Amino acid sequence: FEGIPGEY
Amino acid sequence: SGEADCGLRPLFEKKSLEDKTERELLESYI
Amino acid sequence: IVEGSDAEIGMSPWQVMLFRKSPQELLCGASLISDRWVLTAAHCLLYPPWDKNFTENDLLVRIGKHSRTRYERNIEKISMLEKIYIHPRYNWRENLDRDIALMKLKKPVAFSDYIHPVCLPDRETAASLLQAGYKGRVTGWGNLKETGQPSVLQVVNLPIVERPVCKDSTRIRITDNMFCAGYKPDEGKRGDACEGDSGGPFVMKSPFNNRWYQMGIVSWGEGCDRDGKYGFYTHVFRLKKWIQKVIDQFGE
Ligand SMILES: N=C(N)[C@H]1CC[C@H](CNC(=O)[C@@H]2C=CCn3c(=O)n(CCS(=O)(=O)c4ccc(Br)cc4)c(=O)n32)CC1
Ligand code: NA
Repeated sequence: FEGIPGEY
Repeated sequence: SGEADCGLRPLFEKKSLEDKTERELLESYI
Repeated sequence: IVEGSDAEIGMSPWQVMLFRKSPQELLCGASLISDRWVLTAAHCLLYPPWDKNFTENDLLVRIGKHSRTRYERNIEKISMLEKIYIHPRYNWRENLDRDIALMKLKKPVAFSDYIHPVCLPDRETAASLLQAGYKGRVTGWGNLKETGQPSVLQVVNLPIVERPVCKDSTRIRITDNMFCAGYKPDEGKRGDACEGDSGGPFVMKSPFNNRWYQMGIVSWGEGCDRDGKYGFYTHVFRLKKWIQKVIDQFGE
């Protein structure tokens, strides 16, 4: 699963 | 119904273009 | 999806990925019905036998996707859930009847060419289309086989089967809030939804105004694509007034 931005 | 601008696809219907298999659906609608 | 093809870019702009926070995982499919509301299957959030009971804080909604795993940088939008609402009569104890849940977003999503809401059927649309032999379309990032994973969104076009047929295909008790779709063993065409596809949309295109309508939600089936078995969906028009109640009682 590619990495999602932590802002989220 | 379920929106207002609902169900009209910016890339297809809005541009009058058809997706590759929508005709099979449309063709069953007896 | 089993025996389908990859979705065209922008083809199902109301598709939503139900994504869990940790382990970062795909939990289910879903659909955007406005800019602050998403509809899925309640089995996605609540399924006690499986110890499944997810809260607003356990997940994210990813809208605008084509790729299953990559993060679609200037294309996909990620939302946090404001509140979850399960049908009060969801029967997880026997046949999953009333399998539908609403999720209301922390803030409204902006539309784009890849993000656009599906229409909810009215009584007359439900009335002309939901007919044995008419084909609807299912989408999801789900299994490709019953027993692997696509890279991008799959689609399959399936026929609505006559009730009796549906009825004589299982030992499970079918209710008026359900419908089944799939080819018969004799038809020599196949495909179904599978695990990972739950909560996605079964949508139809109106010949009268040529708008797409969400007619069903992905719910249950025995195996994926078995000969002589059909996939069962939540009948969206029949739970239609619960839908308007919550949105009125709680949103927009
Ligand atoms: N193949 C398909 N078209 C559908 C297949 C299955 C999936 C996912 N299903 C499920 O999440 C759902 C949800 C909860 C439990 N579960 C099952 O025990 N069974 C499979 C066995 S069964 O169909 O006889 C069954 C149906 C309802 C109940 Br309640 C229990 C068991 C099933 O399908 N369900 C969606 C696509
Ligand atoms: Na089948």
